[PDB]
Amino acid sequence: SIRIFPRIAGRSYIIYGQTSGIICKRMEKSDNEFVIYNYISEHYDKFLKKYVPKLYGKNNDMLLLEDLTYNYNNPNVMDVKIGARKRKSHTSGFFSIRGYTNSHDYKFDPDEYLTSESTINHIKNFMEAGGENRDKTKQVLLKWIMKLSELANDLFEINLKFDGVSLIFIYDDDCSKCDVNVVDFSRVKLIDTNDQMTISAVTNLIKILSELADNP
Ligand SMILES: Nc1ncnc2c1ncn2[C@@H]1O[C@H](COP(=O)(O)OP(=O)(O)OP(=O)(O)O)[C@@H](O)[C@H]1O
Repeated sequence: SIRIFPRIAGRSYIIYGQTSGIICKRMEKSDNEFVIYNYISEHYDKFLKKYVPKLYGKNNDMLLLEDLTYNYNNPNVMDVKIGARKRKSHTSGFFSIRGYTNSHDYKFDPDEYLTSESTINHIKNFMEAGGENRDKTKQVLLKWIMKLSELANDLFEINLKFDGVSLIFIYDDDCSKCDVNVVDFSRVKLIDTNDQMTISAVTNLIKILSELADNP
């Protein structure tokens, strides 16, 4: 039993752990992701505890990570790239939606450059599986805004360049719970200042979600 993990985006080999609640991500190019998890653990442990899946350990080239979808009956997942891309500019200006649950139904294309209006529409598309209870969808948005606000505030004090990192947004079909966490440290770098570009990605998301939560 190798059970392939249903990824939203990326090209790394990710499988289910042999045990419950764990996924195994192969470090394809270097062990930098492991070096960065260990650096954050030693220098910014509060950031790791609040915003990042637990790293349970390492097996050869495999990271044993907390499965962020594990406690969900019917998870809907959106992957938003908020760190700098390797060569390309962001598809939505400050960030790039990499994919989401049911995106094929909406003709989402991760290579398409989007206007603000199309960006907002794809986020609304992601929220449609959450259903007709406007009040429950508002609560999911507000809980994301609560955590992302705190993240953006905390990023001012972190001397890392979060190149390539993604936000994984999750809500259950019934909107009974949600979360957002930072994943993919494989290109993160030590620097002597905060990462303003990544902070701008997060504040732009906060603005967009806040408009959605307030829309009548
Ligand atoms: N801890 C996690 N819990 C749940 N899903 C995760 C987790 N980490 C990754 N994912 C899933 O895997 C996808 C891609 O993961 P990630 O971005 O870490 O790897 P990647 O882009 O394939 O890797 P890399 O470019 O570093 O080789 C996400 O879109 C998401 O669906």
